[PDB]
Amino acid sequence: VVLSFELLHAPATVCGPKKSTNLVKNKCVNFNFNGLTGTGVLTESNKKF
Amino acid sequence: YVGYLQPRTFLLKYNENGTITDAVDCALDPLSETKCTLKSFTVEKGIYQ
Amino acid sequence: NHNAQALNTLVKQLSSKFGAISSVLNDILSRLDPPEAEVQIDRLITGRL
Amino acid sequence: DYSVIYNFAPFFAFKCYGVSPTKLNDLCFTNVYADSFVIRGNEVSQIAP
Ligand SMILES: *[C@@H]1O[C@H](CO)[C@@H](O)[C@H](O)[C@H]1NC(C)=O
Repeated sequence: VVLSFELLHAPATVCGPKKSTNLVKNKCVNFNFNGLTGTGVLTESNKKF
Repeated sequence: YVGYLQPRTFLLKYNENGTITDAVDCALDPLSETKCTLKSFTVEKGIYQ
Repeated sequence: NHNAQALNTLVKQLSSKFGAISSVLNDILSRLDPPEAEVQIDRLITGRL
Repeated sequence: DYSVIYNFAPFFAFKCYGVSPTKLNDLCFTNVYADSFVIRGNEVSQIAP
């Protein structure tokens, strides 16, 4: 049974055990947002997505 | 109207609010290829390789 | 202008794989075992040096 | 959840070429693709990059 994946930015799909944590703002924190891993401060954004 | 797509390189200009306002097709004409090379929509006077 | 261009190149090289699986170290470390992670990190380190 | 996968019978050949046999559960994948077939014992070595 050959499993084929494509781990590019991990947009959305098999996401594995998913323990979550309440969002934090204005703090230098480690974030794992839907497979996107980084560290930084998180602010409310006026960018129109 | 029906047209057929092709593998092309495009230079897309995103405006302040996040939407595409203009594009340049690199293979259309020499000026467009110069625009793609300089990554600008305005080309100054001169000779560009 | 020259200075700007130089710095820009130095940033664009951070998005180059240099033969590694990905250009993001966190992706490599969160997706491969340390033995193969060493090879990928070595390629990235050589390129960036 | 890969608990059932690991709880199935011991595997003659379990090679992961790109991800870590053990870290497949902290990563989020994009499309996932499963291919199932039956081949002879010596033809398993042919199913490899
Ligand atoms: C972008 O959106 C802003 C927000 O209202 C608007 O004022 C502006 O005109 C838009 N850009 C263009 C090129 O129209």
